[PDB]
Amino acid sequence: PVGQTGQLVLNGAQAQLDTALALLEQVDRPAPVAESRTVQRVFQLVNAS
Amino acid sequence: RTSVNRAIILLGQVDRAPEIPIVQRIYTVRGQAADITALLAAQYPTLRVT
Repeated sequence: PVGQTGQLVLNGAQAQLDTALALLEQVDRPAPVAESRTVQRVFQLVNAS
Repeated sequence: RTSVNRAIILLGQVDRAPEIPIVQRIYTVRGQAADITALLAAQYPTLRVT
């Protein structure tokens, strides 16, 4: 690893290299996002106060 | 059986491998310097990073 920078220097034979890159293409996707802990709604009342 | 032993000890002196002219350069790290020191110590492992 190049520190904690999300880069990764990996260094091996080309057979291993073109296999690991095909796997990593499959099982590696960005993490999901949290939704939120707070939401707002606005109601325009018509009859009540 | 004896001249051989004397030839070998002498032959080590007369026969030597060509030497490697170690060169020096100064690098100005951009980013952290602890991580790029560890990198250059797991990758090219005889570089004498000071």
